[PDB]
Amino acid sequence: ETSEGSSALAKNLTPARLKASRAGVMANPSLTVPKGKMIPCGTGTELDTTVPGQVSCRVSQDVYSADGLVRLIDKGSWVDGQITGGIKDGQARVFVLWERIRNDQDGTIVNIDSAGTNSLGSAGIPGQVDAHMWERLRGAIMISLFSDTLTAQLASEALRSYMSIPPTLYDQQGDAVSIFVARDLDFSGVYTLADN
Amino acid sequence: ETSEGSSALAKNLTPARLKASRAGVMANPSLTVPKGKMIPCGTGTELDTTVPGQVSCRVSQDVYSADGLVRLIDKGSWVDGQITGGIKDGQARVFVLWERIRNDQDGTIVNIDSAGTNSLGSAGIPGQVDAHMWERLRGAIMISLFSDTLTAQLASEALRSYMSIPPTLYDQQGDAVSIFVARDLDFSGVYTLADN
Amino acid sequence: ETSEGSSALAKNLTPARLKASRAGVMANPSLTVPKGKMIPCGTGTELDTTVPGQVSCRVSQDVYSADGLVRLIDKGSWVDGQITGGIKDGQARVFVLWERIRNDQDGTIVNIDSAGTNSLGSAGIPGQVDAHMWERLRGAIMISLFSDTLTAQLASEALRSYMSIPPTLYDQQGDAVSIFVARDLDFSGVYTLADN
Amino acid sequence: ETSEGSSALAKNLTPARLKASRAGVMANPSLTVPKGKMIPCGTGTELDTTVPGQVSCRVSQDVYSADGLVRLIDKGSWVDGQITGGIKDGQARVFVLWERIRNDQDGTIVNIDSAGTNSLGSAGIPGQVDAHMWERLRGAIMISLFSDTLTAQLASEALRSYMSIPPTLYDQQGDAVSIFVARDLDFSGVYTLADN
Amino acid sequence: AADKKRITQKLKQTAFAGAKNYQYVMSEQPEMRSIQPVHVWDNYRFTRFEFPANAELPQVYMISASGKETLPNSHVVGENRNIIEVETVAKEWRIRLGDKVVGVRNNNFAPGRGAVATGTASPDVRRVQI
Amino acid sequence: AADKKRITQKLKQTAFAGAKNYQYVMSEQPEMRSIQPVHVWDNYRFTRFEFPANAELPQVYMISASGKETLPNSHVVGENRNIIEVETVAKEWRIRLGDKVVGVRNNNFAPGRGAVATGTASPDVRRVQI
Amino acid sequence: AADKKRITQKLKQTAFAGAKNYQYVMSEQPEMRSIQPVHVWDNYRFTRFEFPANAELPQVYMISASGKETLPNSHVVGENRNIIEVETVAKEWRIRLGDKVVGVRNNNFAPGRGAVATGTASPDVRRVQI
Amino acid sequence: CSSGHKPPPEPDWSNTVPVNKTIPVDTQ
Amino acid sequence: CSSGHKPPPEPDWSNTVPVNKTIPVDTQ
Amino acid sequence: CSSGHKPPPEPDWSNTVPVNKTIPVDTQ
Repeated sequence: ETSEGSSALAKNLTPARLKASRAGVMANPSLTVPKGKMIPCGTGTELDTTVPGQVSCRVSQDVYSADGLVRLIDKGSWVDGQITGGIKDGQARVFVLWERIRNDQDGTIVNIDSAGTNSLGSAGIPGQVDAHMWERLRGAIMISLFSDTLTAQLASEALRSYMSIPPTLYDQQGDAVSIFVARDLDFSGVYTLADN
Repeated sequence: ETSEGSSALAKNLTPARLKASRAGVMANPSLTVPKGKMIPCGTGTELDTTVPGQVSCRVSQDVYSADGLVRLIDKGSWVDGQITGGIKDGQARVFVLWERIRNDQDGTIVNIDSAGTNSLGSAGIPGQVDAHMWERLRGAIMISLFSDTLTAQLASEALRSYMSIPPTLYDQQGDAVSIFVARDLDFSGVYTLADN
Repeated sequence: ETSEGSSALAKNLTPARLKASRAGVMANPSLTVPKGKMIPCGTGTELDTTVPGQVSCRVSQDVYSADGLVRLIDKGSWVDGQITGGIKDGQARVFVLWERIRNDQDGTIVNIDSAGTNSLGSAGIPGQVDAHMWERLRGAIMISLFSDTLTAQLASEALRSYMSIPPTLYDQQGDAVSIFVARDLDFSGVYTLADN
Repeated sequence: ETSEGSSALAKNLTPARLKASRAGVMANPSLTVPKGKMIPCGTGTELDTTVPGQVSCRVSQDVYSADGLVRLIDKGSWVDGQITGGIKDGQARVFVLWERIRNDQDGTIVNIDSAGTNSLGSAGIPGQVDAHMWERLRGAIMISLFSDTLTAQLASEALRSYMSIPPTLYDQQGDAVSIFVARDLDFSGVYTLADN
Repeated sequence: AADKKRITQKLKQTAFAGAKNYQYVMSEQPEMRSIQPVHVWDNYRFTRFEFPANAELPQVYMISASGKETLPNSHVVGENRNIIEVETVAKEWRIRLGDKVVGVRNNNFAPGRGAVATGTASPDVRRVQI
Repeated sequence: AADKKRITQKLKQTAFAGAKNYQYVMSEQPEMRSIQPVHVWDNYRFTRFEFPANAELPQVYMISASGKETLPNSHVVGENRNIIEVETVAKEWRIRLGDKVVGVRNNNFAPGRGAVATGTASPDVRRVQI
Repeated sequence: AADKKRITQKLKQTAFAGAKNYQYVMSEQPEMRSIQPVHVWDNYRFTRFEFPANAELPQVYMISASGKETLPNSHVVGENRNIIEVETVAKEWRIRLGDKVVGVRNNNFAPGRGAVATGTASPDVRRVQI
Repeated sequence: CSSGHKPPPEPDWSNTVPVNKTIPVDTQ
Repeated sequence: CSSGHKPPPEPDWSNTVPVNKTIPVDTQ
Repeated sequence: CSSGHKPPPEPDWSNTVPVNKTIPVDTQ
C-alpha cells in the first residue's frame, strides 16, 4: 500500500528487472521446426474480405527445421483459413487466419492458427479496397437533395450512418503468399535419419 | 496483478509464444477428406435473400480425399441450406449456409454446416442488389413535399427510418457454385479397396 | 491515520529512504549475460505496423557475457516477434516485441520478451508514416461538400470519427537493428572452458 | 471526536512534534555507501522518450563510500533502465529510471531503482522537445479549412484532441550523466582491508 | 486385409492411363515460358502438370464450360511430387501466379462419349461399401 | 540408434554438392563491394553465401519468378557459420541492408529438368516415417 | 575442475593477440586531443582503447558498413580497467561525449579473408557444450 | 452506378507453342 | 488518390563484376 | 512537412594525426 506509481517508476529505473530468460536449447531441429519461418504457400481462391469466410492456400516450396538441415514439412500441404470479416477503412489489406495446414499424400494436418502474411512478409495478405463510399453516402444524399429542393442532425447522423458499414477488400487468386506460422512444429515423430 | 498491458506487449515480443502445434498425420485420405476443398455444387433454385429461407444445390462433379486418390463423395449429392435473411447495404452478395449435404442413391447425408462460396471461391454466393431505396425513401418524401408545399428531426429521423429496412439480394438459378466445406468428412466407414 | 500527504512529504525529505540495494555479485559472466546489451539483429521481413502481426529478425554479430570475455550467444539466432498493432499519430516509429530468440544449429531458444530498438538504440524500430488522413477525412468531406452545395456536430463529430482509425507505419526489410534484451541469459548450462 | 482542524493546527503550533530521529551511526563506510552520491555514468545509446523503453549507461569514474575513503564501486559498471513513456508538454527533459547497475568483470549487479539526473545533478536526463504540435493540429486544421471553404465544439473538441497525444523527447548519445542512486549499497561483503 | 490393401493401393497409384491426349498447347509469354512445366498431360480431367525443381508453383484453375472461371480442386502428387493432379472438368486451364498468367489449353474432344462408371476415383481400385 | 544417427548426421552436413553452378555474378557498388561475400555458390536453391569475419550481415531475399520480391527462409550455417544457406527458389537475390542493396545474380538454367525426389532436405539422409 | 577452469580462464584473459593492426588514426581537435587515449589497437573488432587516469570517459560507437551509426556492445577491461574492449564490427569508431566528438579510424582491410571459427569469444578457451 | 469485376487477365492467344517437351512418363 | 509502394531500390545492372573470389570449398 | 534527424556531428576529417603514442602492450 506504498505508492503505486512509486512502484511503476521503480520498475522502469533499473531496466528491466524483467525475469531472467531460460536460454535453453531446443534439442533438435528435427525435434522442432522453429517459426521465424514463412510458410510460403500459394493461394488458390479468389479472396474478398468483402465476405467473411474462408480462403485456401496450399504450400509452395518446402518448410524446414531449426538448423534448417532437414526438410520435414514438404509441399502440397494444403492450408485453409478464414477472414472473419471486412477490413476497416482503406485498410491496406485484409488480415488472414490460416488455420489448419494439412498435408497431401502423407497426412500431416496441424491446426496452425497463424496469420498469413505477404510476399514481403508483412502480416495479412493484401488486396484492394472497395470503399463502398456509395452505399454509405447515398443515404443523406438522396434525402438532402430534397432538403435542398425546398429551395429550388443529418450530417452528424449521416456520419453515424457512414461508419456503420464496413468497406471490403479483395486479393486476387493465385497470390504468392506466406504464413508467419507463429509457432513450432514437431516432426520428430515422423522423419528421422539416415543414409544413403 | 502485474501490469496487464505489461503482459500483452510481453506476449507479442517473442512472436509468438503461441503453443506448439501438433504436426500430426491424418492417417488416411480415406480416413479423412480434408477441407480446403470446394464442394462444387450446382444451385437449382432461384435465390433471393430478399426472403430468408432456403436455397438448394446438388453436387456437380465429385469430391475427393486428402491425397486425392480416392473418389468417395460422388455427384448427385443434393445439399440444402438457408439464407437467414437479407444482405446489408449494397453488399456484394448474399451469404449462404449449406447445411446438410445428402447423397442420392446411397444415402450419405451429412450436416456439413458450411458456407457456400463462389466460382471464384469467395465466400457467399453472389447476386444482385435490390436496394429498395424507394420504400425507405418514400416516407419523408411524401411528408416533406408537404412541408415543401407550405410554401408553394425528419431528415435525421428519416435516416433512422432508412437503415431500418434491409435491402435484398437475388442470385439466379442454376449458378455454378461451390462450398467451402469447412471441415472433414470420413468416408472411411464406407469405401475401401481394391482391385481390379 | 495521520496525515497522508504528511507521509508523502516526509517520504521525500530525507531522499530517499528507499530500501538499501543488495550490491551483490553476479557470480559469473558465464553464469549471466547481462542486459544493457544490444541484440544487434538483422530484420528479414518487410514491416508494417499497418498490420498487426509478426516481424522476424535473426542475430547479426555475436552476443556476449557480463565481463564480456566469453562468446556464448552466437549468430544465426533467429528471433521472431510481433507488432500488436498500429502506431499512433505521426508516431516516430513502431514499437516491436521480439519474443523468442531461437538459435540455429544448436537450439538455444529463449522467450526473451524484449522490445527491439534502433541502430541508435532507441526503443522500437522506426519507420514511416502512413497517416491515412485520407480515409479519416473523406467522410465529412463528401458530406460537407453537399451541405456546401446547399448554396452553390459534424466537425466535432468528424473529429470523433478521425481519431478512431489509427494511422499505420512501415519499416523496410533488412534493417540493421538491435534488441534491448531487457534481461539476463544463462548459458552457464551450455558453454564452459577451456584450452587450447 | 474533538475537532479535527483543531488537531491539525495544534499539530503545527509547537513545530514540530515530529518524532525524534535516531541519530545513529552507520557503522562503516565500507558497511555502507551512502547516497547523496552521484553515479556519474555515461550513456551509450540514443535516447528518445519518444518511445518508451530502455536507455543504457555504464559507470564513468568510481563510486565511493561514506567517509569516502574506500573505492568499492568501480567503473565499468553497466547500468540499464527505462523511460516509461513520453514527457509532457515542453517538459524540460525526460525522466529516467536506472534500474539495475551491474558490474563488469566482477559481477556486482544491484537493482538500484534510482532515477538518473543531470550533469548539474537535477533529476532526469534532459533532452529536446518534439512537440508534435503538427499531428495534434493537423486534425481540425484540415476539417476547419473546409468549414472555412463554405465561404470561399471543434475548437473545444480540438483541444480535447490535442492534449491526448503526448509530445516526445530525445537526449543524445554519450551524454555525461549521473544517478542520484537514492540509497545505500553494501559492499561490506566484498572489499575489506588492507596493506601494502 | 493389411497386405491386401497395400498391394491394391500401389495398383491405385498408377492409373494415369487410358488413352491420353498428348497435345496440350499452352500460351507463351516471355515471362510465362520461363517457369513453365515439364510435361502436362491428360487422359481425363485428371490432369497432370509436372514441374521441374526450378519452376515456380503457379496456381492454376479450370475454365468450366460456363467459360467463366472456377477453381479446381487440385492436389499435387508424385515422388517428384511436383506434378499437380487436378480433378475437375475443363478444357483450358489458367495458371495464374500474381501478375503472370499462363493458360495451358487441353486439346481433346471425343464428344458425347467417355462416360462410364469408374467406381472409385481411379478405376484401379474400387468401392465395396462397408 | 544413438550411434547410427550420428554417423548419418555428419553425412548430412556435407551435401552442398551435385554439380555446382560456379558463376554467380553480383552487382557492384562502391559501397556494396566492401562488405561483399567471400564465396557464393549454388547447386540448387540451396545456396551458400560465405562471409568473412569483417563483412557485415546483409539481409538477402529471393526474387521469385513472379519477379516481385519475396523473403527466403534462410539460415546461416558453418563452423565458419558465416555462410547463409537459403532454401528457396530464385535466380537473383537481393542483399539489402539499410540504404545499401546488392543483388547477386545466380546464373544457371538447366530448364525443364532438375526435379527428382531428394527424400529429405539434403539427399544424404532420408525419411523413413515413424 | 575448479583448478582446471582457473588456469584456463587466465589463458583467456590474454588473447588480445593475433597480428594486430598497429595504426589507428584518429581525428584531432583541440578539445578532443586533450582527453585522448593512450593506446588504441585492434586485431579484430575486439578493439582496445586504453585510457589514462586523467582522461575522461568518452562514449564510443561503431560505424557499421551501413555507414550510419550504431552502438557497439562494449565493455571496459583491464587491471588498468581503463581500456574499453568493444566486440562489434566497424572500421571507424566515433567517440562522442556531449559536445565533443572524436572518431578514431581503424585502418586495416584484409578483405575477403579473416573468418575462421574461434569457438568461443576469444580463441584461447573453448566451448565444450554441457 | 457501381463497377463490376474486371474481366480476367487473358493469356496469349496469339502466340501458341506446344506445352510438352519430351514425352511424359508416369512419375507416381 | 492513394499512393502505392515504391518500386524497389534497384541494384547496379550496368556494372557487373563476378562474385566469387577464390573458388569455393565446403566449410560445413 | 516534418523534419528528420540531423546528420551526425562529424569529426575532423581534414586534420589527421595518428592515435597511438608509445606502442601498446597488453594490460589485462
